[PDB]
Amino acid sequence: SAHLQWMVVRNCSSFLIKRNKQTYSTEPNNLKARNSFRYNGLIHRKTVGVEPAADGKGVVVVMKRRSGQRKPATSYVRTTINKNARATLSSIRHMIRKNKYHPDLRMAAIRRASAILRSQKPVM
Amino acid sequence: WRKAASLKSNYNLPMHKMLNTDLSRILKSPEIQRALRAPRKKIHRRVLKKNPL
Amino acid sequence: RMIRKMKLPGRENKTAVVVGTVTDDVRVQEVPKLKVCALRVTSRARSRILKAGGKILTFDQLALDSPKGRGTVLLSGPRKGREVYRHFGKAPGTPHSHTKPYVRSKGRKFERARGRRASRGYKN
Amino acid sequence: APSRNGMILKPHFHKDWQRRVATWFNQPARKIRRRKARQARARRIAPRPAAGPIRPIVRCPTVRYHTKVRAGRGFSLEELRVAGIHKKVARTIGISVDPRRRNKSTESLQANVQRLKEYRSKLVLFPRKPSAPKKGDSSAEELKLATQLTGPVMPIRNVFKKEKARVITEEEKNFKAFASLRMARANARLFGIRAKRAKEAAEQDVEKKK
Amino acid sequence: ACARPLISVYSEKGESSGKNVTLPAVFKAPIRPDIVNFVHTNLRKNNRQPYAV
Amino acid sequence: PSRLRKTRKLRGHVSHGHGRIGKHRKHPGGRGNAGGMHHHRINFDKYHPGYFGKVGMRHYHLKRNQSFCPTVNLDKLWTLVSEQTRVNAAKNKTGAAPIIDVVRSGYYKVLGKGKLPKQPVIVKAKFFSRRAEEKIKGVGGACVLVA
RNA sequence: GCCGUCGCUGGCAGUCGGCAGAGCGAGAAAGAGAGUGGCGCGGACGCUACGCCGCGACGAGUAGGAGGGCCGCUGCGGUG
RNA sequence: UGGAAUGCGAGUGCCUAGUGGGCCACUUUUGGUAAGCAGAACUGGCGCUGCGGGAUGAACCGAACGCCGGGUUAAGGCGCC
RNA sequence: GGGCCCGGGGGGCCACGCGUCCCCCGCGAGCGCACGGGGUCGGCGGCGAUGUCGGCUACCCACCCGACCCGUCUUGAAACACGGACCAAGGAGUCUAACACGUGCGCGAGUCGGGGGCUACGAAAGCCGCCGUGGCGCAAUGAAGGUGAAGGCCGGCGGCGCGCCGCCGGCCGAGGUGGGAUCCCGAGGCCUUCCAGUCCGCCGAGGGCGCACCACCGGCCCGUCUCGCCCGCCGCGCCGG
RNA sequence: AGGGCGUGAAACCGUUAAGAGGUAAACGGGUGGGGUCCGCGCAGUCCGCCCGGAGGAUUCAACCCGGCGGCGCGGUCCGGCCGUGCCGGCGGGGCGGAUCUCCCGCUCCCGUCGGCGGGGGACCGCCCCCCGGCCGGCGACCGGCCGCCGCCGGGCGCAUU
RNA sequence: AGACCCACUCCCCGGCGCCGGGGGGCCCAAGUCCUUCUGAUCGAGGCCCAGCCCGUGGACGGUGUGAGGCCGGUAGCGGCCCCCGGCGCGCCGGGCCCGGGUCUUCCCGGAGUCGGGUUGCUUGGGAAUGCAGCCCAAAGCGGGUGGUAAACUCCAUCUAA
Ligand SMILES: [Mg+2]
Ligand SMILES: [Mg+2]
Ligand SMILES: [Mg+2]
Ligand SMILES: [Mg+2]
Ligand SMILES: [Mg+2]
Ligand SMILES: [Mg+2]
Ligand SMILES: [Mg+2]
Ligand SMILES: [Mg+2]
Ligand SMILES: [Mg+2]
Ligand SMILES: [Mg+2]
Ligand SMILES: [Mg+2]
Ligand SMILES: [Mg+2]
Ligand SMILES: [Mg+2]
Ligand SMILES: [Mg+2]
Ligand SMILES: [Mg+2]
Ligand SMILES: [Mg+2]
Ligand SMILES: [Mg+2]
Ligand SMILES: [Mg+2]
Ligand SMILES: [Mg+2]
Ligand SMILES: [Mg+2]
Ligand SMILES: [Mg+2]
Ligand SMILES: [Mg+2]
Ligand SMILES: [Mg+2]
Ligand SMILES: [Mg+2]
Ligand SMILES: [Mg+2]
Ligand SMILES: [Mg+2]
Ligand SMILES: [Mg+2]
Ligand SMILES: [Mg+2]
Ligand SMILES: [Mg+2]
Ligand SMILES: [Mg+2]
Ligand SMILES: [Mg+2]
Ligand SMILES: [Mg+2]
Ligand SMILES: [Mg+2]
Ligand SMILES: [Mg+2]
Ligand SMILES: [Mg+2]
Ligand SMILES: [Mg+2]
Ligand SMILES: [Mg+2]
Ligand SMILES: [Mg+2]
Ligand SMILES: [Mg+2]
Ligand SMILES: [Mg+2]
Ligand SMILES: [Mg+2]
Ligand SMILES: [Mg+2]
Ligand SMILES: [Mg+2]
Ligand SMILES: [Mg+2]
Repeated sequence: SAHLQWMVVRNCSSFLIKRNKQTYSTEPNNLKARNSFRYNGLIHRKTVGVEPAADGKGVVVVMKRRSGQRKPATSYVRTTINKNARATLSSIRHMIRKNKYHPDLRMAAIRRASAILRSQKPVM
Repeated sequence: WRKAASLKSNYNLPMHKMLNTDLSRILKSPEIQRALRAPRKKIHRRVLKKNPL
Repeated sequence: RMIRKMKLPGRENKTAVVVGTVTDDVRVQEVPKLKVCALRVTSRARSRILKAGGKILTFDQLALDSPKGRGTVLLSGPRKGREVYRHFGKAPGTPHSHTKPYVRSKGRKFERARGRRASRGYKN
Repeated sequence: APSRNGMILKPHFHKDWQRRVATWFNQPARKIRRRKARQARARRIAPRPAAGPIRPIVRCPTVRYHTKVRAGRGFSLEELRVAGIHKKVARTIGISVDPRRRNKSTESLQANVQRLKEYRSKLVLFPRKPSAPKKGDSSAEELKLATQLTGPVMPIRNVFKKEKARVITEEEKNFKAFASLRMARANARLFGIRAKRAKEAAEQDVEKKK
Repeated sequence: ACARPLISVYSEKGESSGKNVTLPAVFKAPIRPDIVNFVHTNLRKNNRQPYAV
Repeated sequence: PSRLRKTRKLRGHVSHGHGRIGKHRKHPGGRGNAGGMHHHRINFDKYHPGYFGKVGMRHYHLKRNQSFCPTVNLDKLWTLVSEQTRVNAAKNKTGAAPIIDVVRSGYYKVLGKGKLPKQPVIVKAKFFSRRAEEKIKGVGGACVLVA
């Protein structure tokens, strides 16, 4: 279970960074890189990840399917979205709220998405 | 659990102290949720005392 | 001990609850149908309870069955049933003190001459 | 100095015990060496059993252990004599011999005599000259099946004669276990003095008679 | 803590060979990171060699 | 481990936790159990009454195998045989009682603590207590002596 | 005002959202109960629960005790 | 009508270090011509304790201490220092 | 003076529907200002690229108040008490055994293979089960010989004279008093137009079963003492219970 | 790195620069002045929505095709594995048992009759595998259809979006 | 030892010839490929689908960093060559002329030692565990031991010098 698995990794994980009175998690599908039960991207049956696309245009939304929990090969569904800024966010909001897929990560996913799109604009 | 080890003279799997580790399913279940008092989530910060006189 | 305390009048169909281990008692002949919740149950105690038709719970199952603990009989093992408490109290060399002394050996030669019989100095 | 309640301790460290500490860091290397000498010995005497000569049954002394049997040093001359095995020929064919041991009772004697006869029935004996068999030697067919034996030969085991449930009689129900024991202790304790009193009594009255 | 699904057996070509094995009970045993650390801590001391001046 | 011990926390504190006045001297009071009848008399009398003196006969060359006599109470008597032994006897009708041989289980004397189930049994042992035999006889059993 | 300690063995799993309805600080027991008859698709942060939040009191220290150090040093198993 | 007032949550068990040179003051007090002498009772202190005052000072008087701003005090003071 | 400042013949009221009976004689809507659950301005000004702006701390210097040199033994150290000229590196509660208590883990009336054996890291790890011998625990007590851990009720007989003891068969059964977390029942009670009476909950006088633990009183086992009457038998005893 | 040569500390010393100097020096608190440097300053922030001007496009919604995913009390869809579930089995077997019991090796006795030791079999407890029936999970454990929703790719929409 | 039965031909010694663990030596995979940093590099990037090549060899060391592939090595029931050994098979000359059961008659043991006294040391060994000096000094169904001195008496158990 998530709670059992969190009790194994809360303070012992290759993704755990403790430094400068801070703590981060570098595993995939953690929306805030936060060593938190909520935002851990491995222990839950349903997780949401947002990454920049392979080329610096658009984001990739990763969703964990329900069936293959023990089958890493086919557990994550990756969708690339390369619309305008307001349309990219609208899709993520619907991908989470309409499906009721981890609704508590809605704004974290939207906030992370806005940060990737912003970083893909030309630097000044 | 049903069958003791065959290649160890006397051994069986260690018993579980907690059968259902899904703490979120337990807490959100109807049975527990009927026994709880309503949450008290209002925050009462300190009141600056003004002199009535 | 659990069978005795669950046999008192008016404790029928009540789930015995102990925060600890339920050990088997070979001196018991007939094991009545019990419902029990414990942290641990020894391998032989488990077979006897079930073979009598009883039910063994964990504490995560007591919550889903008795969220407030209703219909429960909380029970505890003998706290003073330990060898140490035989050594606590008035020091062994004081009047009417039945405290157990700390001896490396037990026998005629080991702390029985003077102070323990009037024929040798004194007794108290 | 003693401090409140505590055991009184007498450690035996008033000599130069550090000059004579025996560490055990060679234990695994000893275990390997002992095993390697068991293997090279098993190869050396094959097909003879690796364990060694067959040992007899014996009852452990004292009242603490006489309910148990174990492997003794070697079969006794009375046992070998009753089993028709020459004592000097016994060691040559895997049988151990103990000239010291005495047979006090028949049943123990018989048990080892039968143990010998069973062993002689399992013995596969290779002829002295392989091409020239002789009278007692095993046939060539059963020499192709002769394989070395692992573990003690005919291991000795403590077997219990199970008794089934039977209806209790009135004679047994009436028996008094405690009284019988207490009276038996008294009789074996006052036997010598009672016999003395009887002797003196006869003397006292005889002088009155004569 | 009672589910024993079927585990695929894969061919050397990396594909499911169609065969299956029920998940052994040992994979449902309690996960105790502190029993492990106790046992690892004390067993790893057993292959040491002595050092002394 | 030495990292969890007082010495690490006592770095920088003069006296290392033994005081400035009394200091830590070599052997004040004597070595070992010195002073039992002297400056250490209260501790010995208070906590070890009987320590000094002699009591009882000497016995040279004691052999503890001669007095070997493990005991079992009646409340544990039926554990020496399997469970089906008891249930079969309790439910059979011919009245046949099973034989419990306590010597085979490694006991010599049978003691009386506890109560027996209402079930006839034949008990074999080297020794019995008086109350053991009565309790064994109260359920319809018999006591059998072995040498 | 701020730091820490102690206490309240205080509060938060209720993030219960369009399969929706936001409360339970309030002088004074126990249900914001259940019934049967007489346009938009939207709503901040949180929760390393070993975490976060609130309120009140307090804070001298040798000998000595205890706790915590994301204080520091050398080597070993993992990991980065 | 929990049978006076007032205040306060109590009880209990293990393991336990350092100490076992003390000294001072009001009052009482033994020896001594007396002593910043020797010896007691009670309480409070110094020892372990800074801080305002007694110019200075182990103990006197006031008051006991987290790092700060404002206000007011104590004992003591307000010619100049 | 007190009696909602009793009753009768200009100035402030946290008086303001009514049917009535009669003592006496359950929702109006808005809007707004604020001495109202801890500060805002929906108020402004000057200066600014080569000499000027900010930089707590930090380097040097100055001034005012404060300020005796540390470690140590000591009632008391700045002491005319001892160590210390300066700098680097080294430098002092460790390891083994035993014991006690506390804590953590495993199993649990058991538990432990530590010795032995089997089968690069590995001298590790894994296995033994007729390898658990053995240790500790499960039984105490006495110098020892030794002994060694609940009872009552019903019916019959025997001895003494309704009761007592000895002996036989059937029934129940590991004590009780006080306190005691928790648990249990439930008088009454928890509202919405109004009446009835239901389902689930919830508070509760009173009453119960009572964990651990403590205090007290009984009981049981071993040693010893006092009194006293019996029961057993292959051994009739200086016997045994 | 120049033959006792890797690095090259501290004490202590020479010199250069700056500052200062009659109550030995040093020190705490508080400012002040001066320096060394740092801001890699010197017309001063950034973000969302909205209004308006200039423009400019892989042009929006809605529809169709395909793929993927979430959920479904599909009020009770089919197929599945599947219950540390319960019932019925001529079910085919392993493990254990201080529950009972025709065959054999050795031995006492006359060719007979008994004891030890060695084997079937029955029985009971547990377990695994096979078949039928109820309820049962699939949230440590899934597939196919249908439905709803969401997302993406491709068409079409060509402009008060 | 004698008698009656029963059964026996291989066991070794000195020489001589033939046949299947140990020591020493020599050897056995694969990049110095293409760009590139450097004083020099073993560094960094690359080496098609596939994934530079070997790999039973990715221990280690050397070489101008830091190297599985440059060298030595490492792996391998790998190869070759010498020597010692062992285990077997034959011949010559030798030695032994060998055994078991039952009856009959015979024979059988360690002395200045044991044991005893006393002394000193020693031990857990206590009216004396062991050892030694001096004195006494044996026996032959005897002697020693049987953890409290001693007498009488049975047992058990060994057979010292
Ligand atoms: Mg002490
Ligand atoms: Mg201190
Ligand atoms: Mg000191
Ligand atoms: Mg200390
Ligand atoms: Mg001291
Ligand atoms: Mg010491
Ligand atoms: Mg403090
Ligand atoms: Mg002193
Ligand atoms: Mg004085
Ligand atoms: Mg004085
Ligand atoms: Mg002091
Ligand atoms: Mg104080
Ligand atoms: Mg003070
Ligand atoms: Mg003055
Ligand atoms: Mg102030
Ligand atoms: Mg002044
Ligand atoms: Mg000054
Ligand atoms: Mg000065
Ligand atoms: Mg000093
Ligand atoms: Mg002095
Ligand atoms: Mg000083
Ligand atoms: Mg001076
Ligand atoms: Mg000095
Ligand atoms: Mg000096
Ligand atoms: Mg140093
Ligand atoms: Mg202690
Ligand atoms: Mg412990
Ligand atoms: Mg090694
Ligand atoms: Mg250099
Ligand atoms: Mg160099
Ligand atoms: Mg150098
Ligand atoms: Mg140099
Ligand atoms: Mg200089
Ligand atoms: Mg100058
Ligand atoms: Mg190299
Ligand atoms: Mg490269
Ligand atoms: Mg290399
Ligand atoms: Mg390479
Ligand atoms: Mg090579
Ligand atoms: Mg090699
Ligand atoms: Mg001899
Ligand atoms: Mg000597
Ligand atoms: Mg000595
Ligand atoms: Mg004797």
